[PDB]
Amino acid sequence: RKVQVSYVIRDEVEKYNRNGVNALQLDPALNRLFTAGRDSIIRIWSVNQHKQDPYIASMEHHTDWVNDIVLCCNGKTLISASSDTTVKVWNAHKGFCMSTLRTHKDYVKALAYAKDKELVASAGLDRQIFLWDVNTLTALTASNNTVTTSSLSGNKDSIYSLAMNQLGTIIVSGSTEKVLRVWDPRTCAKLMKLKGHTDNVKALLLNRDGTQCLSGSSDGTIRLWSLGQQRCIATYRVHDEGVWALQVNDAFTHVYSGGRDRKIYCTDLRNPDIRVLICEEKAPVLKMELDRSADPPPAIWVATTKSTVNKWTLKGIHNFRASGITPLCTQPDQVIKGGASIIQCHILNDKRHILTKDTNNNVAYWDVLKACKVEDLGKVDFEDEIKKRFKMVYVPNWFSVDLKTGMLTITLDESDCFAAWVSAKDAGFSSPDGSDPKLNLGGLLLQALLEYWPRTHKGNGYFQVPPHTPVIFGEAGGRTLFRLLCRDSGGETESMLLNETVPQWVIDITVDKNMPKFXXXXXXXXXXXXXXXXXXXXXXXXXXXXXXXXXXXXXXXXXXXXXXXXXXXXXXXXXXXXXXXXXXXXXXXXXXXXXXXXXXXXXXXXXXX
Amino acid sequence: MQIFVKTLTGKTITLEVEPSDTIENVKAKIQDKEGIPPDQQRLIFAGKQLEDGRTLSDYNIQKESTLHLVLRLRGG
Amino acid sequence: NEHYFGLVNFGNTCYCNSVLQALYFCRPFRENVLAYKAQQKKKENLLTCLADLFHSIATQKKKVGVIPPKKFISRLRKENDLFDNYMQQDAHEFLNYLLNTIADILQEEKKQEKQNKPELTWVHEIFQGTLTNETRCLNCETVSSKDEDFLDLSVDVEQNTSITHCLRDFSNTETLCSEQKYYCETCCSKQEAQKRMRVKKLPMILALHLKRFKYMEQLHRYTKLSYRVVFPLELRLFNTSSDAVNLDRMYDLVAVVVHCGSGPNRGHYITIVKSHGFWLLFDDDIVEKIDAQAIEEFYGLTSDISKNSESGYILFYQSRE
Ligand SMILES: [Zn+2]
Repeated sequence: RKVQVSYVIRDEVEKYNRNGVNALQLDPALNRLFTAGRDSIIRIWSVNQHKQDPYIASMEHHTDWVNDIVLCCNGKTLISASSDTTVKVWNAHKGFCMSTLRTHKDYVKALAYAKDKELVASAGLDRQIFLWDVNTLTALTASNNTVTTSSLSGNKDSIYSLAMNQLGTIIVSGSTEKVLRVWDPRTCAKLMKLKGHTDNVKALLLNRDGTQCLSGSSDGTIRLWSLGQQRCIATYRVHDEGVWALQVNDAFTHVYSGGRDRKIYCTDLRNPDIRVLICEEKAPVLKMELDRSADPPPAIWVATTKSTVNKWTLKGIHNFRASGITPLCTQPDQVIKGGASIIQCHILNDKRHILTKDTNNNVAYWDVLKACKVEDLGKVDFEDEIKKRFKMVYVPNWFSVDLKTGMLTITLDESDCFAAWVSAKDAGFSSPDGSDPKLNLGGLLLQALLEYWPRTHKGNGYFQVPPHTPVIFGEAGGRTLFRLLCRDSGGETESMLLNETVPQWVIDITVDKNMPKFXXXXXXXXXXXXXXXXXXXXXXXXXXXXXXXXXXXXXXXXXXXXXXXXXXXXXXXXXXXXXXXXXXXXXXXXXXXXXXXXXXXXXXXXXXX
Repeated sequence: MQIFVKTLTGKTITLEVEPSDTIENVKAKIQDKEGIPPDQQRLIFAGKQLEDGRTLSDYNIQKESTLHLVLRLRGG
Repeated sequence: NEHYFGLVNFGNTCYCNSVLQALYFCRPFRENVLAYKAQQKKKENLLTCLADLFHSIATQKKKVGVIPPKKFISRLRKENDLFDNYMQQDAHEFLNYLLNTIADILQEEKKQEKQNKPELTWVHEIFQGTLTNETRCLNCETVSSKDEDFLDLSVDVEQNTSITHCLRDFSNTETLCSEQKYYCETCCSKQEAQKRMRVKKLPMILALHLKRFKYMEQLHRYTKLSYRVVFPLELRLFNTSSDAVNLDRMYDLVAVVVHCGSGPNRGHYITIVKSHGFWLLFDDDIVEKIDAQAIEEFYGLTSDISKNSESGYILFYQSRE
């Protein structure tokens, strides 16, 4: 698998979630909340209720979505599951990564935890589930540990949900297989295969003893199951669409549910008739976490597709149950602020600038090469702005863009990274008073990204990238190899890791400075009426207009200045049956001549006048 | 943008393309996943066989489009 | 007023003759071609030549014989560099080229009758169907629907099956996962998704093209698939549509272009057609009546016990009228 260098255009600190929360985890001992972000960052908050800013810290090791989080070891020890295919163990009090399990092969979608037996399992699109002892991971002793990876087999389809009971005697998985699979974590023995659901199961819940199970699926139903009776015991149709998040009280009598329809409901499992509309969120519910300080729970924490996290009070259930649908809460008691997510982006024909639109509808102009914002256009019409800022030039694709963090992430690949060769003056890099060379954008950018790396000694000579710019090195298919900040390239152990992970295709150009040649283009040239066999050797780096002057030398059968005079009357190198501007690059003709319903070899028109 | 190709076994594969991408290039991308050389490949879309000289925009092949990959059975 | 005349092989043009024969016994196509011949624009192109050939076949004093498609082939070679040779070719590539070329000619004529939004020619009226592709993201479940036209369906095959089964697997839901994940515009990231292709608009004639080939990545070559694939004489299809009107139309098999040969690089094409209830075999210049039971069997060879594999490659189903 080939390796790709990528970086994120962002601020030094991203205090608020930039793409919504997938999973929630509350610590009652220290009154701290944990949000897992789609922006790949876990954040810690103080839910004391009285503080102008609850932001404590942010944990950034992951490079993709954080699907689930688990708070273990009687207080604080966060485990995370991510779409970067890795599982990370964190010292939750001090907030840093300890170990990274790279056992999973695909996105890691869910985690289950057995408090008592202090056990934890991880599953994803791997179709494989992995059991882990929290104590064994947290260990720093390594006294003949010989870590044995214990997997769970059976899952035919991709797993989206996992649940384990308190005692850790039962473990059930939910997948696109619609069927739930149960096992005994202590023995790894297959228990049963509960058939019943119509669709994928995204939420699973087990009782203390693991006797009965609650499940939520995209079929719109909540199913109660008895593992004793070994079959479904009940089905509640509460939502008018998929149900993705569930929480229960300690009694295991009242179930809390939400999903796509954005409505949050509490439902009495005993008497399904009793169904209270808690709220209607501003976006589909992705995950919920109850406040378990009191029974019944005083409040519920709600994570959605939006970056904002909300708390809704459940204190008044009892009074509404006896008397008299109309929802309980209209406004949240406490709101965790959210940032904006970039949902639309457009690369301009100059492949240096990017236009973006975000969830607040704010449009902004960006410079990929200098990895920074340039201007905030505000809530302007995005497609109209795109048109207005149209440049009639062509520059080959040299990078890709992703927005899965809600932030701009630019990715460079071995293939097309080096492809865009533009003049410096064009690139706005005036060099008074010598000449303008043909610079490679991807090259310069690579140099700037690894500017502080000593192996490349300096910079690129033209520009600098923000020193806090994260530089990620990763396999295209999935697995993340190494993430460091640009400024950190200096560190001896960092430079040692760059030495070990940075692939050869980058080494050739940044350190060894063996800059790549160009990849020439050619086209047929002849008179449109008369003149007195094959395309001449040419390049997109050529000014195109200068080649038309060479045609005037054949009619003749200090000279460089006389050839420029031919452009005033002769030459006339038209193409695609239309007039061709001398300032236009040879590469730009491919975006108009051959692009207009014709073969990639269009002949150049020529005339005496 | 992303388009789809239905391969010989009926398996669907994805391709990341641009409207300016030519058909030969697309066949090269198919070749990267399946290994079939472009000279052996034939692509049918919307009832029409795609020409190597033409581009995706020319055939108006937009996102989520499914292309049908087929090879050849020669006879005389 | 029926006739049965074979076509001369001009070296490796059996693929041509076979497709022309299959198309000739597609009555609405034949009829539209004859109606085209009657207007006499008197300019030469592939359609006028085709019309001349079909008219010559239909209007012959005897009932049986052999006709040389010299002028048609001359035009085919003239307007297409690709078939301008004596090499062996694919019947489906030819079929598709011919249908699109004629249809393009007709479009240009509609465009030039108005001269003194888009329209549809009779080629589309006969062979064109429409599919609806639906992709559902498993993360947010936002189903995305896209309509796409077709002139024929290319179906993947498996050992010891029926074309009805292949057709049903074709319309089965497929999960896009791992390296093939779908890019969801809501999730703004690649996700597992469910893909299903259902028939939205049924064609007058359903042409089925069997993907009888397999690529060996490790061996850098492909082989011909000579699997047994039974094709029934009749087929029933149901329509989706807007569910205001819902179809359940019956089709009958009328013709099969068959490829004979052990490999994909060489072979021979023949055509079987149904006429007034019995089956006939066209092998270039030779035509013979064959009994109905023998046509299942050789087409889709069992095991290996058969000389130079003769397998059905393109089938033509005619809607009941
Ligand atoms: Zn989605």
